[PDB]
Amino acid sequence: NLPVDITTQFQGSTLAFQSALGSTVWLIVAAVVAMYIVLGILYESFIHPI
Amino acid sequence: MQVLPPSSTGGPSRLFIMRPVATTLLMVAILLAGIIGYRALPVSALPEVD
Repeated sequence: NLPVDITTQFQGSTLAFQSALGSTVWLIVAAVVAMYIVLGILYESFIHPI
Repeated sequence: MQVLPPSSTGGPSRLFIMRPVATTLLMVAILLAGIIGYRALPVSALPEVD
């Protein structure tokens, strides 16, 4: 039952891990798209890069 | 490259008709880059002319 004027703020591992989670999905998606594009360039085929 | 006789009827763009997957993936990458740019590049009201 703290006074309504008491708030909280955190720093460190939580922020780093949240930033890592935000970056990971986009990094993986962009990377996989890049490999698909370059492998399709190298083989001139649809399912070979897959 | 001046006006030479066409190289096996392909002109200066002969190799371009020999790359189906390369072209398709190139324009897919171009469209994706344009979308992420319009969502990421900086749209201002006026040019930086101060």
